[PDB]
Amino acid sequence: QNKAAVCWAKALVPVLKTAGIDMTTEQWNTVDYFETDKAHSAEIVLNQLCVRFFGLDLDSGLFSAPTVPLSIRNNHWDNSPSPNMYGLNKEVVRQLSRRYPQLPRAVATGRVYDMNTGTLRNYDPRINLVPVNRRLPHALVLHHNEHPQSDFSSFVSKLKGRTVLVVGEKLSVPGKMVDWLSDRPEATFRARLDLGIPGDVPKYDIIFVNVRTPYKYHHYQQCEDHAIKLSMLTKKACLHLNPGGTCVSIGYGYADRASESIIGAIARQFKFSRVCKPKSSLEETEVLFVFIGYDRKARTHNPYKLSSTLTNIYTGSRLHE
Ligand code: NA
Repeated sequence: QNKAAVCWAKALVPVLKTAGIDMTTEQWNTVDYFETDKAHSAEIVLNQLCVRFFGLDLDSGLFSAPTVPLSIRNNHWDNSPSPNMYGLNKEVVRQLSRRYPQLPRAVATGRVYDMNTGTLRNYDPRINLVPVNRRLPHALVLHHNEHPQSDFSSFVSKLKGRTVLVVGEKLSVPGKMVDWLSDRPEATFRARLDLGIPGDVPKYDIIFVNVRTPYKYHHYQQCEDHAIKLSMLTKKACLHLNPGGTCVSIGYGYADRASESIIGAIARQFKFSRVCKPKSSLEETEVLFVFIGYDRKARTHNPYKLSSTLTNIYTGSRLHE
């Protein structure tokens, strides 16, 4: 799953309402993609709101009741019948009531359950920064700072390969044949990128996903908001690789369940996968996911290696590149 479509906020209203939640426009505006009017995954957005309101992600089972369907039709989210159904699971609420005494009241009144105090509050996306039920697969950054945009032209020019696709923001790459896929109207290939890589795009030896996600509240948030970009661009980019090709993507780890699953699904498809933070990468949370040797071999993926590298990067124990 994890497909992007339009009108996800509208489709989510009835799901959210099972937990007494009623999002105003200003509150919706704290969801990345809302203000910019871009397509998204309803599930990823639900997950984000589940954490923000109740301090728990979807793997808690909190919205596992098959109450309200979420379907995609004609690139639009809606509530037509589907095998993917969600809604407040009252049994889970009761299962959790011992540990979280006011949680039943939170989900009855659509207020935020402050996981630090146990008290209810008005919606604010800074109260519950991480899902307390999730074993985070790697360390997160404590200190994030304002850095100028990283330049990866040096990094990509040194990858093995002749034909290159840069997806997203413009990037000159000295020494190679570079095509540019973007929403900017002068790109080699032009389209909305929130709905994914257009199927008519050719095949390439290297694809570089040069797309970033704004840091607003926390490394976790940043990660979550980039997940849909991993799915719609990075993962879809694997269908546009020649045998043995390479996909490199800007990323922030996989603090959230979706990113972890998407990166896993991408890693399985390559001989080699690694995570890098070159000297040119200033933003503390930023990393490059590096997938080399695309092929059609069936594989498993142990996340220990990438996860350990991520932790070492974000805690500062890995040598500087
Ligand atoms: Na494969």
